[PDB]
Amino acid sequence: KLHELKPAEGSRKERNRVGRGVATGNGKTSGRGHKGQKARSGGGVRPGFEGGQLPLFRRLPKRGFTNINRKEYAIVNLDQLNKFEDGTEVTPALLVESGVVKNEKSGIKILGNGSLDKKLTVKAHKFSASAAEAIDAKGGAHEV
Amino acid sequence: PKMKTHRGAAKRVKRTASGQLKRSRAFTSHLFANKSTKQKRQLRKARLVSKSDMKRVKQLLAYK
Amino acid sequence: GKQCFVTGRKASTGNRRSHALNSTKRRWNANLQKVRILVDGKPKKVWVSARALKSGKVT
Amino acid sequence: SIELSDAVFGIEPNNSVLFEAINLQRASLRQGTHAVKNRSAVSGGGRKPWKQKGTGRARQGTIRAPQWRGGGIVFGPTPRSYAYKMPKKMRRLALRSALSFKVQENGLTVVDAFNFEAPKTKEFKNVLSTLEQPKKVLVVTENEDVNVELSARNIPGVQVTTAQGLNVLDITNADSLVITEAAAKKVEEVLG
RNA sequence: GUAGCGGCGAGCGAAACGGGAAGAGCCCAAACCAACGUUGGGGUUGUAGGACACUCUAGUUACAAAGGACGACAUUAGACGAAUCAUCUGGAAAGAUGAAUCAAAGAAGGUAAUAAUCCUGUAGUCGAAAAUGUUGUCUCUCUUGAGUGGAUCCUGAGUACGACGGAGCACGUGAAAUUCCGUCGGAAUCUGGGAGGACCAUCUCCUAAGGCUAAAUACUCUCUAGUGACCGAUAGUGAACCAGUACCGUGAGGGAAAGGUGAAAAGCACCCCGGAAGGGGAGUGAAAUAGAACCUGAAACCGUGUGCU
RNA sequence: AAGCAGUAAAUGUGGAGCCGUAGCGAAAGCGAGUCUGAAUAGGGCGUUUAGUAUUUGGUCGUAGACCCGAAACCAGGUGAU
Repeated sequence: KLHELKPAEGSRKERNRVGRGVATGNGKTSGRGHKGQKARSGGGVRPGFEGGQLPLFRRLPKRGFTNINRKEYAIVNLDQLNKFEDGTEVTPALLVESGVVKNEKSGIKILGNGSLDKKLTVKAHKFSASAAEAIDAKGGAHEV
Repeated sequence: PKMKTHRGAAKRVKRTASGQLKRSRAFTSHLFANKSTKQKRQLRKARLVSKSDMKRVKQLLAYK
Repeated sequence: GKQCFVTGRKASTGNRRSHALNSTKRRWNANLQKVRILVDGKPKKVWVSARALKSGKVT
Repeated sequence: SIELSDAVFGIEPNNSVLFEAINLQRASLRQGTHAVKNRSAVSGGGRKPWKQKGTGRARQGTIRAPQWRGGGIVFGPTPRSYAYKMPKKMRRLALRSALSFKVQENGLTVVDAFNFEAPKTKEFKNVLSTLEQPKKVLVVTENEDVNVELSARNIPGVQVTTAQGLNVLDITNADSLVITEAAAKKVEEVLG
């Protein structure tokens, strides 16, 4: 079938060539204009250049700072806990190998954006004020 | 090589959830005796980069 | 042949800075002095640094 | 003799994924090894031929410029590679599509085994006549077999490989497919 | 392209963790024990070592001290090596048309045209007077290791460090730690000393001011095998020709143009015009509008004849 | 991804790593909510929330960057026939 290969429809297009006649429309000038800076070989003004007027970033002032002891957590809402068995024990070591948490940055925090639908026992580092309200309402008990 | 980020611009804006950029205001360093109370009070609020300035500095913040 | 006989102290190169922070190359010579020190065959005249001559020495 | 799986030999070939697979294997076989000299690489041509003004000649700056005879190439070939990658799942699907395409043409035959004690090309050629195969045949094996490969590499249009050394270029090129009974089951578990 | 640096402008730009390739570590100074500024012993450090008192039968010259005698694989000439005959068109067969063959050999290059079986080769299998290199063995040399106390002793100084002037660390003297040079002042001694980004306290981790050490990495004049959706004589190295040579410059330097008869020289014996050059016949050849100003022979440009004007 | 085994094949292994599923604030922090504020009083940005890998085409950035052309600057050498 190597003599009858056929690509997909609309998946290949041919490149445009400039400066190869007038019938194409991209011939002598090739689409640059007439006797300007943008028509010369080598480029033009840099991206943020405004032609002499003060740039927007120079006009605006700086704000804030960075903290060296920034701690981040991997959030897990109450919607992603509908797959485990009823009454099972959920631990960070399991969530990282089951397929819910791909990378535990600095711990697992459980939020409450949704309903649990099951009675479980959860072990995590931090719990939302509403995550524990609904975890202890469906049975079981959480712990840090 | 990879493109470099405009360090001067990274200190003056932040990326929102919808792809916008939040900035600060101008006329806030000094000379407060020449401005009105309402004028100074309403300048403490933040704004967003206009739709015309984004077309010029898009690639400047492609990694933020 | 311009260096201490008891050590290897020699000259180096650096910069000369002005108020506007302009740079100009310059040298940092060593405090060499002609002295006659005891050698196994007989005394001779050599270049000895002032740092080595401190705390006492034989001449 | 005739046994099916319907999951590695019965799927419908995805021709859109087969094209990119064949095109990807054809670009990785070519070594560039081509280059030309440019303004700076040519020999000589450091001084200026003549001064800018003071005659009816055109201004020049070096005798090795693009418009000069024997000096300078502007944009020529450069040593580069042509290979690229593709997701792993798309690789396995393009392979299962080639195996199913053959069974759709009655081009797959399972044999018992090979008992070639020594390498004889004529004996192997007589084997292909009994099975009534086309002029080009691809032979598959569980593991390397020197005698089976020895007695067959000289015949024109005949290619021999292993179960785990298959590609889309050989399967598509071969007119018929001959695979051992046991080797066929091994290729099954690998494709899943 | 993160932290950070920056007329905080233009721009510059880390490291430690985590995944890999590779992977062994040792010798001195000092305390001390014997000799009259040769090195003779002794000893080498943080889960603190040694001196000093104390239980008591392997290493190899690529670091760790270094000097040789002893068997096998490769490198530098080679050898053997399967299988074809007719007919038609040709100046010539390998082409076409039929019938036979070898393959662990259908990689290639030649041969009067397009050859697996005509030639040189290929697959495969053998070979080394003598000379190198890589090693393996015994030979050869060199070879005493655990040391429970622990009061007294020992380590490397005009060094560490500070001030002033410079440089270097992604880091422009800045709140700048860590590392260096010149000039001056100048510590401590195991209850010691240094670091953890000024500086102090606590805690934690290390032990400077002596030396040596293979492998994983970088590069290619020039070798021996090879490879290419690279060039094909204005291209490809400046140079496919005897080229860094004709030529140019006082000199340092600059630098070209020039491939192709035919399968086989079979390179036109002889006659005629002419002083020669050149030419017309004859002859060679398949072809001489293939005769060395030699394959094919485009355009510009220069001539002769002629239908219409 | 590097690496390892493979015909310089492009396959198999390799899950450090990167993006997405949740924002808001200078930050501590809180979280389908958050910031400002005495005050969910009002207002700002989010709850609109599908993504990701490879690749053809268009444009931009760092590299000479579509081609040819200066008056000059610096470094090391050659020249008083």
